[PDB]
Amino acid sequence: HYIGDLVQRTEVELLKTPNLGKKSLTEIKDVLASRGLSLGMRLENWPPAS
Amino acid sequence: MNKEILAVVEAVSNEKALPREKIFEALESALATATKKKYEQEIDVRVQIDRKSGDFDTFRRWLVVDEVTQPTKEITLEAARYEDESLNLGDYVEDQIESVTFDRITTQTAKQVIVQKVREAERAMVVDQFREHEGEIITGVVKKVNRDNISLDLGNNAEAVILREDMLPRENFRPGDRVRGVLYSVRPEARGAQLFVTRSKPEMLIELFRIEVPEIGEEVIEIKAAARDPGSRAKIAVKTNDKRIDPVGACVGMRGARVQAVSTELGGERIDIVLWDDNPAQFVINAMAPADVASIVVDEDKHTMDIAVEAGNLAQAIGRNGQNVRLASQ
Amino acid sequence: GPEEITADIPNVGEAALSKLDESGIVYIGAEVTGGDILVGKVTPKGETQLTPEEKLLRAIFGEKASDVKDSSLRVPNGVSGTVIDVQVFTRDGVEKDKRA
Amino acid sequence: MNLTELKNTPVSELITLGENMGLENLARMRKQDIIFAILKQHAKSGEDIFGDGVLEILQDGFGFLRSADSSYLAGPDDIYVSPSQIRRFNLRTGDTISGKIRPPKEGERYFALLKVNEVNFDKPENARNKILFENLTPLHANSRLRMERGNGSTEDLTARVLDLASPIGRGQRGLIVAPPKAGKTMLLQNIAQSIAYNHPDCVLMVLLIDERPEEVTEMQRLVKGEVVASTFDEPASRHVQVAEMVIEKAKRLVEHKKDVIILLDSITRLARAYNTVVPASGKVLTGGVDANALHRPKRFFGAARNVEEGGSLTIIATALIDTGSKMDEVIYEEFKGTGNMELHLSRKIAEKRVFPAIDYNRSGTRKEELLTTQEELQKMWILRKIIHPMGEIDAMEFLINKLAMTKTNDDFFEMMK
Amino acid sequence: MNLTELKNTPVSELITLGENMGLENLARMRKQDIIFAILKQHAKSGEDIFGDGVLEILQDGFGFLRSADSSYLAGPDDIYVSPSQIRRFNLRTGDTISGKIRPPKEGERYFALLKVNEVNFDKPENARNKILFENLTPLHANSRLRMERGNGSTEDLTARVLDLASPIGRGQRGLIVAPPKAGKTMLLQNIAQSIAYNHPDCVLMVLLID
Ligand SMILES: Nc1ncnc2c1ncn2[C@@H]1O[C@H](COP(=O)(O)OP(=O)(O)O)[C@@H](O)[C@H]1O
Ligand SMILES: Nc1ncnc2c1ncn2[C@@H]1O[C@H](COP(=O)(O)OP(=O)(O)O)[C@@H](O)[C@H]1O
Ligand code: BEF
Ligand code: BEF
Ligand SMILES: [Mg+2]
Ligand SMILES: [Mg+2]
Repeated sequence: HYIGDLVQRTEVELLKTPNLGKKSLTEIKDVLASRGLSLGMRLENWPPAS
Repeated sequence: MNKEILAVVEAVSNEKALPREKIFEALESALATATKKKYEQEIDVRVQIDRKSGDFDTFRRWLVVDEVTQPTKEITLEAARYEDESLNLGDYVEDQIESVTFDRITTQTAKQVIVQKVREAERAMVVDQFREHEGEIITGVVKKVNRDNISLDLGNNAEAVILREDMLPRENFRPGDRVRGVLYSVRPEARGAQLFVTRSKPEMLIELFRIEVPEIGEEVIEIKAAARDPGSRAKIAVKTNDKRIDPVGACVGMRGARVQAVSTELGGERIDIVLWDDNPAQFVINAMAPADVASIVVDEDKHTMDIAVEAGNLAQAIGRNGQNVRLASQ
Repeated sequence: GPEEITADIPNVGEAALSKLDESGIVYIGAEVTGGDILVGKVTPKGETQLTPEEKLLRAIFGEKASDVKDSSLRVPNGVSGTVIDVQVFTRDGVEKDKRA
Repeated sequence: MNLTELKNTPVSELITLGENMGLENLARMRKQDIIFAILKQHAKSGEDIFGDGVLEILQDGFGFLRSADSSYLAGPDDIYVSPSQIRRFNLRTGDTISGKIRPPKEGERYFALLKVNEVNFDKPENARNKILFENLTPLHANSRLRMERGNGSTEDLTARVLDLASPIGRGQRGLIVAPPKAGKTMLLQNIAQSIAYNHPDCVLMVLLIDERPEEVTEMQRLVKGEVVASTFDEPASRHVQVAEMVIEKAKRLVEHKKDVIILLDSITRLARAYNTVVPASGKVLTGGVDANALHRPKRFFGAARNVEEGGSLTIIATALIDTGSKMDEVIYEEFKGTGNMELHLSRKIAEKRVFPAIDYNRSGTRKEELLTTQEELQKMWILRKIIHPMGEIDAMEFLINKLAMTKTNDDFFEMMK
Repeated sequence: MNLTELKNTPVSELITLGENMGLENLARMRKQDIIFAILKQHAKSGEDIFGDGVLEILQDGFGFLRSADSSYLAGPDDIYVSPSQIRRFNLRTGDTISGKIRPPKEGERYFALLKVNEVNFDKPENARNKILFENLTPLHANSRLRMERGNGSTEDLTARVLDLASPIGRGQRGLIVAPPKAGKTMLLQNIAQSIAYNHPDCVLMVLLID
């Protein structure tokens, strides 16, 4: 439910969840493309402050 | 739309220069560019549009690599074991279908890609066809004698080029005459005219003799050396491995008839059939003939030959810019 | 010969022809300020022998369009606006184009 | 879930399972899409799916894994395989593949392969280090095939006659010359039963081209083997497709050091299919035959050989004669000097109801010395000399009548003296 | 590197050499392109390449040098020869050529000849001064071929029968009239063994069709 909880992980587990096909995966990976951030990162400051 | 695609692939202008599979790949590249211009992001698409009869069914390339830059064409190796990819590069999958291959901008970019592809076709075809005549002399009228080079019509959409450095201030040009030479280099991976013909190379005259001199070509004689200062002096040194022929007596013709003919063909350049010997001493003695030499010395560590000339035949020893010597050193 | 509404308009740059689609009609919602082309009409001012092979060749290669006369209608001088709707009527027998 | 499990099920059990799943009426459509839809459901709610079959490479690069119960036909049952497998494990036309599959996702209709579990009943690692087919060194027949069971029933004697008329071994080419209505069908049936009973280790395959569906049905459930056939209600495309697939499967299997023996009936109908499917090359022979129309049948027949490095391939194709056409004679004449094991069945004996009608005088086997011992082959020579001056009908009369009382063939040889 | 050396090697040795070179799996494809690819590699890193075979002239002017182990078949093993050789040494259909070859450059797939070392086991200089075939003066059989070995084994007697039934000499035309299943195969085999044992100086060739 948070973009910071989705940026710090790869899509290898996205396809593990059923009903995650070509539409959802491409949409998610292209929305972040317009935002510049990359799917799968490494940050320790999480979550500030929630 | 498929009917129009079949009509286009069937009614191509050059069925020989643009083969069928080449039309297929050209249409595929055009549709790829169209699909690229479709989406805002950068995603490469392969087509494979049913080569024989049917319509298109596009795909989506993904470029398996651990990177993420431009994620439209990114799939990490770890997150690729699904779909049974199991590979490291070549994840060209069918995630993308439903392309539009007819609309305005797509039709325009397809026409442009087709123009580029037929140009590339014509180029490759003419080059790898007329390249077979690389050692032998080629004929053909000139297209246009520009500054940096000249372009020559070799026939049916056939083109060659002769560079400016190999030209002469007295060698003389305008669209419409035919100048020959030897195709000396072919760069089929270039961007334009890539059939490079020269005229200053020595073996040219050798090849020339192969059309006129009947003694050459049957190996009974041996044309060894050719010293060519273009416009200055074009001497030839032949050798006879047989025991019933003369090196200079037969190849000269009948009192300057065939040698004079090939000289006028080369541009009236002074041609003197010299006789080289098995040793460099007599070789340079003959190359600077008719004249005397007071000293012939060879030096290996300096890679040089000292030729000191006596007084009495200077008018035949030096000439213009040391031409009578300039060939020997060359 | 009968006049057509093909997008083959010679003696004009591609920028001025960008307002039209492949069928030669301006897209719904493309504003125009000055005198510009909005319907790609051409009429054959010459003779017969206009082969479909010649048609597809002229669209990609070849010389300019021989017999067109550029009978296309342009928006009058000075008047501007934004196109919002287009209507076409076709005599029976004539196949409907893509916009119809 | 295994595909072959639902494959060996009848249609009624598939209907019952589909009705137990509570779906749209599945009994209405093909067994093909019946299995397709029940697999789609059980895979929507079920484990990894498993499947098996034989692979055929398409001109697009990808491949199709098909079933022999459908006689390697195109349909929703097929498994799609990507060219990436054909690069990684370097897959081939005719490989026996068995592995994990999944349902097709959005827009796809073919089950996708996941991981190859067995390639030709063998390791994929060991699937690389293999030997090429024509790169092998062929050899003559070295090991003989024992067709005599030893029980001596009403039909087994038929096989026994073969054991004294034309011995067969692994790697031999058998060609049966018989007119219509000569009893060759149950001849191959008894031969297949005997070679399946005596040798359960070599994989046994039969081929029926343009055959009646009754014989296909009664054969596909009586003998052992992937009984693949081609009925005449399909065009030559399907017949040549079965030819390709099973010949490639046999080639791969002998390449994997296994003895494969292929039963074809008949080679003339298959050659006719080859002729009517191959484009005309301008050269016509007597009876509308192309010169190039026999090239691929000759390849199919000559594929059989006895490998030195390991394994063997023996083909037994039947040929038809005396049926009137031009093609039958031209084909039989073209194939006469090809096979090294002739078996002639004269209708002149079958008209007298003397079965099996075998032309012993006009039959024989070259290089038969490498199949039997010295005294066995000597007894064969002496008996051939004894029976050769006799006619045809009386020859088979004496043979069958003297093999009726004695029950083992060597005992028959002994009592013949 | 000689071509005939890799030719007389079995496929397993080619596979072992290709795996020793550390390349893509070569055992997967034809012996033809197996030899082709291993030659391409060893010539990327190796001496001048050497090869041998028989030449066939194409209607384009160029020629193909092919191997008899492949029964003179078209494939990547062939050596391309230019018409310039067929003008200089005036090459011909059926010449036994052996010479130096190189890998094909950009866009080419056939090995190119460099310099003819032996033309029909002979000098190219002496390849010019030769006599034409039908221009020869034929004659009857002058020298007889000795087929009797003198050991008298189980099969040698067969040849001996020929020596008293129909003597053969160099230049004679032999025609065998036999129905199927008559034992002509090992008849030719024994004849070939005898004429190869008695006369190792004359080059002996056999032909099997269909
Ligand atoms: N071993 C046998 N015992 C009894 N009858 C036989 C035997 N073999 C063949 N027959 C008879 O021959 C006929 C065979 O029919 P069919 O299989 O069509 O012959 P073919 O296969 O030669 O065309 C049957 O009607 C059967 O009565
Ligand atoms: N010299 C020999 N000694 C013993 N047996 C022989 C001899 N020559 C031929 N044979 C017998 O004749 C048969 C020849 O078979 P094959 O080569 O097919 O004959 P053909 O070549 O005439 O068809 C073999 O089965 C072999 O047993
Ligand atoms: F089956 Be019968 F021999 F036509
Ligand atoms: F058919 Be046999 F070899 F004469
Ligand atoms: Mg039958
Ligand atoms: Mg024989």
